[PDB]
Amino acid sequence: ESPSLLTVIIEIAPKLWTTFDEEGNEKGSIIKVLEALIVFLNAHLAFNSANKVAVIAAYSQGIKYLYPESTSDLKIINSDMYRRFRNVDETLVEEIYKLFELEKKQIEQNSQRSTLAGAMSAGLTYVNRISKESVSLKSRLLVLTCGSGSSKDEIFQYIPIMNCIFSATKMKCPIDVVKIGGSKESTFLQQTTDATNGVYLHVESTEGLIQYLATAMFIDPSLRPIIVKPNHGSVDFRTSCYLTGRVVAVGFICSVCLCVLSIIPPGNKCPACDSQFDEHVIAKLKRKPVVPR
Amino acid sequence: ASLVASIVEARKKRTAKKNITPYQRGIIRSLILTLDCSEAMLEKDLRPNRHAMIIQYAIDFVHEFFDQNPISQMGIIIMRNGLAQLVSQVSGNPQDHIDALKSIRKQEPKGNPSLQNALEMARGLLLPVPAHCTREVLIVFGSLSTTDPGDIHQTIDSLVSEKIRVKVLGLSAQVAICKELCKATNYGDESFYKILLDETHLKELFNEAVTPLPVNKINKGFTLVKMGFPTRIFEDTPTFCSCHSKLVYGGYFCPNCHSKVCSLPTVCPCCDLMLILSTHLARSYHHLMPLKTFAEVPTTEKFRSEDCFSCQSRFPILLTSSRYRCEDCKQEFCVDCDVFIHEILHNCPGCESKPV
Amino acid sequence: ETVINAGLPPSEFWSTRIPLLRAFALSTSQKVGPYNVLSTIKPVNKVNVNLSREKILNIFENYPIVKKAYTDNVPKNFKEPEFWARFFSSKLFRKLRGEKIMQNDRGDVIIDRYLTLDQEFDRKDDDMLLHPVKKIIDLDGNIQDDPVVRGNRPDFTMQPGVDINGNSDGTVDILKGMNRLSEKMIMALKNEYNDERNELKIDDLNESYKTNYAIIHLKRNAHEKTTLKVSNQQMLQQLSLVMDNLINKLDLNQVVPNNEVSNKINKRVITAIKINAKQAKHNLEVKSTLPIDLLESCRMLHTTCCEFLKHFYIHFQSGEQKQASTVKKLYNHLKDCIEKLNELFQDVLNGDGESMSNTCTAYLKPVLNSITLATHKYDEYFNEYNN
Amino acid sequence: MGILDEVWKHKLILVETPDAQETSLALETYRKACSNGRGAILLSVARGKVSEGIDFDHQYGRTVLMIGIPFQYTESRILKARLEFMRENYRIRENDFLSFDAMRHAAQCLGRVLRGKDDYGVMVLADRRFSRKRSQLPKWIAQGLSDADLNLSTDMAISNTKQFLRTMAQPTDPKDQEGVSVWSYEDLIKHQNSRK
Amino acid sequence: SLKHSVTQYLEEIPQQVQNRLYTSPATCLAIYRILPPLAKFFIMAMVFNENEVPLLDLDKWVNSNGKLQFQNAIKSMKSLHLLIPNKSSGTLMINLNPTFKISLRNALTGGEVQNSFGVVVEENVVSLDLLDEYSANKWETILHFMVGTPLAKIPSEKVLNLLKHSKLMEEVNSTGEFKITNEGFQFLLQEINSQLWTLLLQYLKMIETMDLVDVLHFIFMLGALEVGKAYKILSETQRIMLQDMRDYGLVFQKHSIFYPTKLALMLTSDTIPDGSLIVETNFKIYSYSNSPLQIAVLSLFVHLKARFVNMVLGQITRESIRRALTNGITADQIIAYLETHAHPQMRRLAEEKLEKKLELDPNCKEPLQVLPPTVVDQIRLWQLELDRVITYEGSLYSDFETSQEYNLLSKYAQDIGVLLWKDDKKKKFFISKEGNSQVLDFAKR
Ligand SMILES: [Zn+2]
Ligand SMILES: [Zn+2]
Ligand SMILES: [Zn+2]
Ligand SMILES: [Zn+2]
Ligand SMILES: [Zn+2]
Repeated sequence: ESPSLLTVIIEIAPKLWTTFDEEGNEKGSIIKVLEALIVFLNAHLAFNSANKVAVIAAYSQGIKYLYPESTSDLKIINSDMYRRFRNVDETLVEEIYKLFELEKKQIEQNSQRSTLAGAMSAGLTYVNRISKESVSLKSRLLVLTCGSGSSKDEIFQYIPIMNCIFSATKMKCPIDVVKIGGSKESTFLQQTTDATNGVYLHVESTEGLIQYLATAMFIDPSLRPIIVKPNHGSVDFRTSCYLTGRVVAVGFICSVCLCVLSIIPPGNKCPACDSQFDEHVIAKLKRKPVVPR
Repeated sequence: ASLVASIVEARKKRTAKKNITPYQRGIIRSLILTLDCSEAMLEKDLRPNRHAMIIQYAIDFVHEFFDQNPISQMGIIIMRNGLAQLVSQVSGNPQDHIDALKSIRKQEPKGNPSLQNALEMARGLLLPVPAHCTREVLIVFGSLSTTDPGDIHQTIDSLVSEKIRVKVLGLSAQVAICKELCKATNYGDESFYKILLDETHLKELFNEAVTPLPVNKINKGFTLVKMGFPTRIFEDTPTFCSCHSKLVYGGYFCPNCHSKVCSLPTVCPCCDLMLILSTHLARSYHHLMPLKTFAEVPTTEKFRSEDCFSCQSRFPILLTSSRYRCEDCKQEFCVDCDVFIHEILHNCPGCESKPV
Repeated sequence: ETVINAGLPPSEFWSTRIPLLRAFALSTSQKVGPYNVLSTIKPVNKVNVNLSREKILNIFENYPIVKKAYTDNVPKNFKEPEFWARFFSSKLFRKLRGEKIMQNDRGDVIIDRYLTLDQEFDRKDDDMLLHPVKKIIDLDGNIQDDPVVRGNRPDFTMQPGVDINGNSDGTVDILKGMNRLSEKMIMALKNEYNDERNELKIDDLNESYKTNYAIIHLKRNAHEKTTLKVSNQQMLQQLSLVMDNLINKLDLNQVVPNNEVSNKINKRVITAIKINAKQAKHNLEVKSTLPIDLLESCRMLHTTCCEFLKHFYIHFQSGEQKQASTVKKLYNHLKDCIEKLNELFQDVLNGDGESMSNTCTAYLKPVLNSITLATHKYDEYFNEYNN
Repeated sequence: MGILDEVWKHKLILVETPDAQETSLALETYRKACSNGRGAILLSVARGKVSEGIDFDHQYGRTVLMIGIPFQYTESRILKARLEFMRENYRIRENDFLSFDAMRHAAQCLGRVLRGKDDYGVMVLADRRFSRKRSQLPKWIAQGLSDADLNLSTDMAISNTKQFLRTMAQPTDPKDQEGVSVWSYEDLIKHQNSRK
Repeated sequence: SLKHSVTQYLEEIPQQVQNRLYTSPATCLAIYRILPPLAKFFIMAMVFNENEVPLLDLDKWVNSNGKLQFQNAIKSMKSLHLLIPNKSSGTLMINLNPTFKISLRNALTGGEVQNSFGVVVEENVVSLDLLDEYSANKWETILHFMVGTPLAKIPSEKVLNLLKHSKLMEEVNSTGEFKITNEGFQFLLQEINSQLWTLLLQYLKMIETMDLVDVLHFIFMLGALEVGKAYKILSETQRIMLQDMRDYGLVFQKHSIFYPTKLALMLTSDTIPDGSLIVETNFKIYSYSNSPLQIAVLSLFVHLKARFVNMVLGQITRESIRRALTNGITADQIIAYLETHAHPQMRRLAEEKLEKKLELDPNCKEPLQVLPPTVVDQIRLWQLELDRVITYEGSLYSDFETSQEYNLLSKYAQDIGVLLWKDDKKKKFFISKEGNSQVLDFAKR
């Protein structure tokens, strides 16, 4: 019906992708996804002539907007392609070459924290600009993340990612998640899809990725309410504890700071906001169930 | 100069936003919304009439209040015929309050208002509230006179003893009791008595009350609240709900007694244990770690990039630099993103993008 | 169902409904404030007025004399309509309304008998209001500051009006009557139900109020969720390989599958769709298949069972052993509830020939699991405590 | 006529009386009514006991209604003899003294409503004869009297009062009075330096 | 109707020709877009996999609520023969056309395209300075000719032949002039995109024997091309066709290289106001428009008196209204033009008028009339005046020997719907001239 903007977030980092190839047998699988991504983006442009395409890449040292290219050319695809498709594909690949060249130069730099959260936050701002600028345009988020590489700690990724969920729900912007790696489920990324009418997909093999994207990640915002999502995973809407790192069903949260606590913290004091609890009040929680004598 | 005039006005507007510190705020709230429906509310200063607009804004306030405070509860009271009328019990269901207000929209207002009656009812309604919650009372006063059966001063003293907080929104002018009620009840603070200056200004006042109020240092109460996280379950056949006792397709299962509920967040009807989702608490996180305001970059220095870091919008060349930088990460941003990042989002993309 | 048949104690039933009881009581437990009642009445030849029970009570409260003449004459002499017809026509109503009484007005003979009593009442009321006044607003001392002031008497414009005979015209009396009425209303507010220094001080000259709000700083650190390492040289090898592969040539046509994995992918996707589609079709109460008569009985059993569960958990989690006897009684009730649920299934099974038994069990399956779980929790805790 | 009945709905009516004790009780009731919030209107005499020392600062006095110029009784032998004596001795015109005597009392009541700079109120002088008396009023009152308010109507005056009351209710900007109407110790020292 | 009209023309084409039409990926890319969103989703899903999916699986994708849209998407998709339904093994299998599948795959995967989108000479020209004015003037000149206003330059015989041969702009030599018809006013009332499709659609139908697929291979390919760039010169039929298209302001040629114009892009997909006007009770029109096209169409039924740079003011008169109605313009079309070109003040007042109407009597939702009803009544009443006299051509039958014969002949005419009036007592009736022959033949038998 109406044009829709597709904002694909690509979490390509040298550390993440390298570990994926050694465990598997698909050397240079990033090319397979990249070339498949080119077709998928072209398919989005082929759905309608009034829809735009945006690509944001999350590299080790930060984020970069692959398309549209900043105002500040090699031949990788034949120049006989359609102009609009070529104008996006050639620029995208051209930015890819620059991105890898910059990353290779700064390979020695030590990176420990993933920048996936930052890329999503930047994408949300870009979606607002495009929607705000033009006026009656839809939007959609698609994250193609390689989860094979073990993450350091997702705890600090909770606050940014969860914040983006509410913003996406405010402006009716479904978020689609695609995972390529060993882990079947991503607790925080899964919540993004479920909480915003999005789709979460996980594929172990990179080969034949276009089929998944075309059939599962091609649900445009226009026909969301009339299309059943292919998501199969089930979430629990739970959170991990603050000093034990395990899912808690029933627990205690500090009123001042709302810090989840599976058990009473040592010293009868909050372990995060350093708030002293009343001994009488906490003793109520410690009280055991009443049983007849 | 016309373009500069807008710029300087933005700087003056940004002047207030500069002073932001992480004040302690009570996320858990218990609000008693009081609306004045008296003869004085039949005036035409607000089109079509004061009663119609106030009810309309009340519905919007209810939608906004529960949207940003999912773990809060609200109650509605109305003053009519010199008496306080209760129209909705304190509950966590936003639909119940909206439905009650819609019905009220039909009845014409008449009679005189009675603040003492309204406050007394609010005091009783807030008696069965946990000590960890913040007791707040939003009063919409339009009349310049109050008819009460007893001594208002005694009630005000009782309100202070009960640690209740009162916010009053006037329509015409200042009332001596309202100033005293808003002052003695807020530790002498005089910023809780607000009078609208036009139709538009009223919208901001209602929106402002949504944000949780900061807590006083001396009024410090720390405790641990027991809560639960039920797991959503899908059933092939409808089953009776433990809350309304009606046939529903499915519901969340309480982890303490396995009793099912229809909608969240609500207290379990069986074990009286507050049931919530991880998302519900996540929303109130921005009030605990507010994003530091961005400071405009002077034009004297040299800018980093010609396009926005987060939206890739070319900065117009045009006197005043159209760039705002974040001190934490030192990343320039356009004017549009800063408003979007501080009103819709609550995380600076530049800070997140920086690795460590 | 819960008190008459089930037998739940009435006190326990109201324990969890305190706000409901309070809300209803406050509705009829509040009264409007005092106000000038007689001024509202307007006679509007034939003249008609519309009194109301609320007006009748308000008049008595503001004017005790009216009540005094009302209680002693209503049943004795004439009905209430006649009494109030005489009262309004009487000069007493005019006098109480703060209006100058006219000698020409005939009034009512019966009501006029109480005019002298009102004069006594006003004197009594004057003492009820008389009390020492603060020197700040003590006008008595201003005229008594110099008790030997001798000066020309004030002109007649500065003195109360008088008639030809020299007596007061009586308009000053109504001023006192209105003044007394206002004083009574304020005093009635202050019912059973240093300062001067502070008032004189200029608040604006004092230091501006300073907020005393608290500030909290929260540290962010927690353990990760609990239920081959590649070196930089290995990483640098992959970047070279992808760079060489990218720079040389990139073929988009290889993306098409080999037709041997495409079918597997489609089957896997469709499998999830079927599961999702089944939930979607059944994702005002929903239509029910059971008969109407059976549905209400099922709800009644579910509602009463839930009420017992709520009370059982309240006492179980109360924390005080003084309610041990109640828990035992409730535990027996829960056991009876299980038997009642089983009995209903057996009754439905034989009556409906198992056709509705499966549907009946499904409708009450979640509550049955909760009920049996509660007994299991009670039994498990009870056994451990016993030994 | 029934005008009071309408007033009774909005405010309590307190009336000054010749008896001093009764008038004192009225002030206590008037102050008590204003304090709680019931609202009260006090009718007094410009030359009476209320106007000779009783103050109506802040809430007690929010609107002052001067019903006519408080002229003395012209047909009085005492006043006439005084007027003639001044004209022959001090060469003061009888009309000039009469206007001065009335204005000095009308202004007196006007000044019993403001205590600090945080107080506000409206002073309305209801008489066609006040239009030419602007110069005779106190300087601090005259400066605040706009040229457009010399002759107003009831409908026009009410609207201006409503706008004024609403505007004053808004929070005052501290910077607007940091060193122009209110001085701290540092501000006072600065003034002592510039002056010297 | 835009998609349906273009879709309808393609549907009527024989299936044999349709298969040849899908050979070029460029045509399919445009054809793919015109389909409903649901149809596009399924087509793209199955294009990359060389397998057959049963119709039942496709049904599972659609939710119960969106079940109705499934019927329209499949019916529309199947009508074009893009989706070939094959039934075998007791199941209604679904497969895609091999030529359509391969052609679609090539464009998306960057396969061999055989220069379906053309080539680039890297010799660009100024668009606004040349492309815009040339097509605008050429499109304005034909529009001025269409509206009937005198113009110095008249269009070539090609488009002129097309105009007359269509229902558009009926012409008569005896009159010596050309005037718009009922459909012509609708054509002038259509947006630029539809205004271009109407002429193009007529061009497709009017042409005889040049292949029908070649004309579509160019039109769809024309949309693929971008304005402001050169394309070296393609089929033999596309050469004369390209020159023919040059007369409609679609493609600009310097004299070896042709340049598509703004109208070229409009073909592929879609994309105070100018034209807004104020009409008062006194039958005066004040148009806040500065454009020759708007003024010309207004002059059809308006006795315009003066004009300014920012706005045009005129008066509605019986002579002007009679002149327009004589041309076949209907009152309903006129009010539609006024309603869709209503000034915001009229719309705001109409909303305020509706608010007042609803506020007073909210029980009934009265219709929203932007302009005063009196104008509507007077214009409609003037229409009744023209239709005051009604005349039919035919013959009168009388002198019937027997009543049965009169009823038999009269009843027969009524059955075939050629009876205009009858009288039982007089045994007389009148029939239209069209049915005179049938009635006479029936009488003999
Ligand atoms: Zn804490
Ligand atoms: Zn329910
Ligand atoms: Zn529970
Ligand atoms: Zn920006
Ligand atoms: Zn930052």
